[PDB]
Amino acid sequence: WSSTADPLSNLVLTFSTKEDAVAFAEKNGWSFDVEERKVPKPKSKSYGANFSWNKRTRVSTK
Amino acid sequence: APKKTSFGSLKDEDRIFTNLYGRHDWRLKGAQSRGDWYKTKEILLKGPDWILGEVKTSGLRGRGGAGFPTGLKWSFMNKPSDGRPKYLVVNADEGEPGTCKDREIIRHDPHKLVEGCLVGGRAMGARAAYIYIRGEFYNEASNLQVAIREAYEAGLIGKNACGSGYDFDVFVVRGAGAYICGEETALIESIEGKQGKPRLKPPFPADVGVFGCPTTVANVETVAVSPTICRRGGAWFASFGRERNSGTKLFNISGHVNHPCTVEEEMSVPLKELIEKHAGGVIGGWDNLLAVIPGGSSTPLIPKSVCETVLMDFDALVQAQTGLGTAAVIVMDRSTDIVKAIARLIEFYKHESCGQCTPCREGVDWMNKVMARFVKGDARPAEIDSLWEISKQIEGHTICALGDGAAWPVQGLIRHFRPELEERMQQFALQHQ
Amino acid sequence: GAGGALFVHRDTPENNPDTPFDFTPENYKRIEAIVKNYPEGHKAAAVLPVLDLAQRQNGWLPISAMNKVAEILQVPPMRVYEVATFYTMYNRKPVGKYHIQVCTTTPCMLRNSDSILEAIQKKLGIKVGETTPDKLFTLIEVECLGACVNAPMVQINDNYYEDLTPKDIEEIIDELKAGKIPKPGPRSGRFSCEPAGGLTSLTEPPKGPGFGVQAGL
Ligand SMILES: NC(=O)C1=CN([C@@H]2O[C@H](COP(=O)(O)OP(=O)(O)OC[C@H]3O[C@@H](n4cnc5c(N)ncnc54)[C@H](O)[C@@H]3O)[C@@H](O)[C@H]2O)C=CC1
Ligand SMILES: Cc1cc2nc3c(=O)[nH]c(=O)nc-3n(C[C@H](O)[C@H](O)[C@H](O)COP(=O)(O)O)c2cc1C
Ligand code: SF4
Ligand code: FES
Repeated sequence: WSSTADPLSNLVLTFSTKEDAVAFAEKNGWSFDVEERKVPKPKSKSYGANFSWNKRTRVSTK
Repeated sequence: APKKTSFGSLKDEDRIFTNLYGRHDWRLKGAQSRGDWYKTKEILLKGPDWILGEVKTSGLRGRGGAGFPTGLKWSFMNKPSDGRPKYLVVNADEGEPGTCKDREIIRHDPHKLVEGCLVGGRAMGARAAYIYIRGEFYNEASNLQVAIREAYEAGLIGKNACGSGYDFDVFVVRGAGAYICGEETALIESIEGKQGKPRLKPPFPADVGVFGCPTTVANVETVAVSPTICRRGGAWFASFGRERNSGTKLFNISGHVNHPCTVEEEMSVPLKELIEKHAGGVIGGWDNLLAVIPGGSSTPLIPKSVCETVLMDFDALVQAQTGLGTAAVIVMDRSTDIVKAIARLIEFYKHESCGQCTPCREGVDWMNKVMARFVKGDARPAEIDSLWEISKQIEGHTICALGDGAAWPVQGLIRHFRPELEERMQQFALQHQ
Repeated sequence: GAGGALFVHRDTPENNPDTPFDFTPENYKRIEAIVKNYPEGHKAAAVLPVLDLAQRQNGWLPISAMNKVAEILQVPPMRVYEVATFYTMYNRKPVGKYHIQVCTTTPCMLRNSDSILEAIQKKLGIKVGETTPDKLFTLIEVECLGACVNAPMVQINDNYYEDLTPKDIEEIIDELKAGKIPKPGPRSGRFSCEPAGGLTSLTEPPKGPGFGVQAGL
């Protein structure tokens, strides 16, 4: 079996905002690394572009 | 006096398709003496606005089956040029079971279609006309090409097309056995060398069509009458049929009739008069009639109770819960298996789905299996309502209107012939237990 | 019922990428004429006709024919494979010299299309998917051919034969076997889409040009 000696190997905490997480870690005395939230960028979609008269976007299949 | 009430007796002086039966020269010389290619230059010189107005005044509705008003739809390409060429596509697929009007127009009056292409392209500002014809219509396509050749030689199309100053080309592209390619967007895709799979709308073809250019798709019947409406005028065409149901119409009467045929008739003719006059009535008498599909397989069937008093136009048949469709009357007498006919239509639709979208691709095959079990009686009554709901899920949830045409005949059969289904199930249970 | 034809390709000694296929020079002239109709930069639009042209020279479409069309039009071969498997008029297997297609849809079935199908089967000794051992005929059933008024009807190598009867269908087979070609059209003294007797309309002499023209034109 898989053995461990780490008592915190399973602990996961959930926070509303990064500030709450940072405050919790600071008051508990843990060194922390924060990563900014990554969101998908807004993309311009257009169905008609699939059938461009002169553009490269035209679909070869459908 | 205006507002006629008894439509359905018009003489040959008011029929557009005078060579419907091919009893006269199908070539140009014939057409020319029959009134074809007359004052084309004058019509072209009147301009697109004048041409568009004539279509609008006539009230002409699309003869391909949907009945969308033709003038408004053609006016969608009246925009100024944006650098892209403009095209007119003629829908000559004619895949609807029970329908043979476009075949006759193509084989026996091709110059009417060529002139209609020229006038429609002038109205839309189009550059050339692509005529997408059924692949199985080899001889019809060859006659069409001969007609286009003799029109090119006589200077009726091509460069300047007339003493007009307008350049117009007419191309014939043949399909390869696909009923779905009758749909306008699927037709456009098949012209561009792809599978005949319909597009989503928007965009509409007037914005992004064939080769990505503004396009207008028109039925062969709609296109052919375009020049006669222009010379005769919009007011004359309208003077036939009820309000919002103007003009004449080709009807294909087939099935259990004494003389199956095709005939031009006024729009709002009653169904009974049309069947008993031109088709020779139902074999076994009018009281032998069981059901009628008034507009090709895509329309729900109606029983004899409705058939005796319904008019053959868009709004009248909509009020009868069926629809005019392609004006392809299929008659079934009291001697046929009404469930088997609908099952065969559903099998046709199962074999004709393109498979692109989920509701059609899965549910039409599902409905085919259910209907094949219904024919034998394998099912239970609780499935009939179930089947109804399956159709409802399919209808209005698909890209293409083939799903509607698959779900409507089943709804018609269930709406009007449920007791036959239930007694078939009871019989199968009785001799099987 | 189910289609029966497979939509995968497995190489065979008679159908592999090295099966000999090439267009005739006349077919190359026709290909150039076909290509010209479409706008420049949209050459693919010729996949549908040119593929058909290949089948009109070879009889069917071997995988090498699809590869040749794809290379000639500079289209990826999978696009030509899609086109070939989508459309039902393309023959991805060899067929007989005469391809009999009988319509069995509802308007055509209501006028006793099964009688025609059984007559063909008993005349040829083959079923609705098979090819005669002489490799002359192949019988299949098809959906609506657009000749419903003339039902029952059959389509043979671009010729419609309509208003069929069991005796009538058999004779056409006899005429096709003995090395003759039969005249297409109705087989009941109709030769049109007209009513079978009487000609209820279109009996008046056709009107002269400009008869109904409106004022100011
Ligand atoms: N002639 C034949 O052999 C066959 C005919 N049909 C008939 O086709 C009918 C269904 O065809 P659909 O195109 O799906 O009906 P639809 O109502 O969606 O459109 C029909 C025509 O009107 C145009 N249109 C509609 N709304 C428009 C808008 N807002 N802007 C611009 N253009 C617009 C469409 O582009 C199309 O050309 C059915 O009623 C069926 O009876 C079906 C199969 C075969
Ligand atoms: C599955 C399907 C098949 C169709 N087949 C045809 C056809 O063969 N011929 C035709 O004119 N219209 C056919 N239509 C309807 C076309 O959308 C119609 O022709 C197009 O909208 C323009 O027709 P119109 O001139 O009557 O307005 C079909 C529609 C669907 C959904
Ligand atoms: S409804 Fe049927 S034919 Fe139309 S796009 Fe969907 S799957 Fe294809
Ligand atoms: S149903 Fe047979 S040709 Fe139409």
